[PDB]
Amino acid sequence: NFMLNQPHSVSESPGKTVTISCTRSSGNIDSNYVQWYQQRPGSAPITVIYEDNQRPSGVPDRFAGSIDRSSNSASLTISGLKTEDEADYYCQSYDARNVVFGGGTRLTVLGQPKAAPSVTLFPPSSEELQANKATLVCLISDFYPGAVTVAWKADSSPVKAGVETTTPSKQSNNKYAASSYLSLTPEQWKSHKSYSCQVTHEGSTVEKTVAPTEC
Amino acid sequence: NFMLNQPHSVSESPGKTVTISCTRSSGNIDSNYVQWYQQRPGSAPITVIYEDNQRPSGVPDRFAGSIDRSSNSASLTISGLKTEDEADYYCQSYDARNVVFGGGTRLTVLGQPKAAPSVTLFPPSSEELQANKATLVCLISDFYPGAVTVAWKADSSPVKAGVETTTPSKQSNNKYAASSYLSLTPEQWKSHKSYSCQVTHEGSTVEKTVAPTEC
Ligand SMILES: CCN(CC)c1ccc2c(C)cc(=O)oc2c1
Repeated sequence: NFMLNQPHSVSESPGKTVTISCTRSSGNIDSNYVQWYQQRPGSAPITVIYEDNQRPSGVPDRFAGSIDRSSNSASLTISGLKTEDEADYYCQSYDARNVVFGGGTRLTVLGQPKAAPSVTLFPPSSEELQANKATLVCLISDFYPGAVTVAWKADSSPVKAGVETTTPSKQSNNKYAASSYLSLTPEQWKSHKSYSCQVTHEGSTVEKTVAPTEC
Repeated sequence: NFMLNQPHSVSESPGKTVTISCTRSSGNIDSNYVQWYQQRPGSAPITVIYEDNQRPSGVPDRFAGSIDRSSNSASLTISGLKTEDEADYYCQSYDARNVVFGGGTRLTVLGQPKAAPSVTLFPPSSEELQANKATLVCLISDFYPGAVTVAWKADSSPVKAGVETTTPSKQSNNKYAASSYLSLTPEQWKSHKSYSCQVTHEGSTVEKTVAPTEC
């Protein structure tokens, strides 16, 4: 066997250049092709470089593979660093008797801008009420940093039972989303004037309110 | 070029045997070697099978690769399941320079009883409609294992554009929750007779449907 050795983590601001190295422990780096893979948390990996320095279509030209024979290493160079480049990066080569991966490098993009959540509150449907259940959901999307706290109200009073809120996950736009859901009986839903979801993010609060409908 | 289609998830209890398939869409499965990679969450991938059925040294013989020409598929069979086997598994092959990866399969080693998700589908809120948005939300709660796939339809046509699904989150009852949201325009929403959210979990595909109205 041989090993591919990568730094554990690198941290840089947007717009800068980052270099991630991949040093072969034994045998020459050039005796087999080196691939690079990018993996965002929550997603499968993608190929960003194959055959040392070839870029698949759709991969931005900011990504460049190279080989340095004197340091017995391969490098992935990302110029013009963007928020979307925050990921784990893995180099990969062959032992002939095996496919071998580097240990992975976490690339942190520092200084991502703050983004307030979009908050949308949905009442229980007819169909759900007809099945003798009542759930409210408060959708909280497109926010950064990825921490919120949620409070529910029945009329103006705090609800302290039947609340769950999901752990925030980064979505395809590189911001977080979550939902808070409140489980009620149909009778609870109908015996109040309204329910409200109040979302606090970075010290600012957003409130939405829904009421039982009338035809 | 061809696709390698894996099931999204499999599960079994410790000590049991599990099988993961990898079906090639076009061409002949045996025309090129198949690799299988194991990736535990937040870790580097490792090769468990190369060249259809060769096991690297250090990989237990619990792991076995096979090829079925009749179904044009490769399988990974894991016997004597252990809790450290819980990971995403990917098959991989090629035609010429085109390297093809499967989508990945989550293997859960059951840590608690299976639980079928509650699936609740919400049409757009009144407040967001009077703001040029129409979001649908499919709430998926109380499920174990914490692996689901979600698919949306407009009338009968598959819809991929505008879909985001959160990473399943372990809630206070020790079961998972997530939400899938489909971001439409109001005119998109009105231009169909219905939308459907299909949720696949542990061998079943459940479905909820919603239709526009005024009240
Ligand atoms: C980093 C290597 N691995 C196995 C974990 C993977 C897994 C899946 C893919 C897919 C789907 C496309 C790809 O280009 O590279 C991958 C690479």
